[PDB]
Amino acid sequence: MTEYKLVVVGACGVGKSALTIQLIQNHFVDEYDPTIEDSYRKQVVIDGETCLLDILDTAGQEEYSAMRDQYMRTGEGFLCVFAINNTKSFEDIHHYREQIKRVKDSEDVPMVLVGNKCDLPSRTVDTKQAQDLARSYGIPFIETSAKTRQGVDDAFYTLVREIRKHKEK
Ligand SMILES: Nc1nc2c(ncn2[C@@H]2O[C@H](COP(=O)(O)OP(=O)(O)O)[C@@H](O)[C@H]2O)c(=O)[nH]1
Ligand SMILES: [Mg+2]
Repeated sequence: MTEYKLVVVGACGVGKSALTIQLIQNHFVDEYDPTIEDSYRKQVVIDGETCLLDILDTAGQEEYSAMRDQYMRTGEGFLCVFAINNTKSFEDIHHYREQIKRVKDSEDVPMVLVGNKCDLPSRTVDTKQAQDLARSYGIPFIETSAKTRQGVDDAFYTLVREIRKHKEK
């Protein structure tokens, strides 16, 4: 069956692990070690296609930088996550965008921008500012809550759809 290799990136604490675990296991994890990096696989149906999602939940620095370059080169699409109550996490998106493009040496890399923690009252990044950034990149923007599951399937399935559009060219 078709496999899609997805990589979830973003600053520490934005909800990469909580988003991934909601997708895979359908529960919200309140506490998951910020230093754990692991991969998960799940069979899903997207637009009638039975496929396997192979998802790497990243944790930042690696023992050796070659390990970062390896997952960036093999990954087919990237979920770039910030938290709507953490402006620094939003600013860091610029760094992830640039680094992934540089490792892959490509200007066309399937990516989706995710603003997580949308259930929280505290917000420092309004939707408009994130829409403006996504428009500048030419990629979709989705607001999510790993707690309530709002937008979770959409974020991952939209990324698969972006990979499909890239592959058909
Ligand atoms: N309220 C709320 N809390 C969240 C959400 N996503 C993650 N969290 C919490 O934010 C903290 C960091 O989440 P985590 O998944 O460990 O972030 P990571 O470092 O990016 O993997 C944890 O305490 C989670 O419970 C969300 O959508 N809403
Ligand atoms: Mg984590």
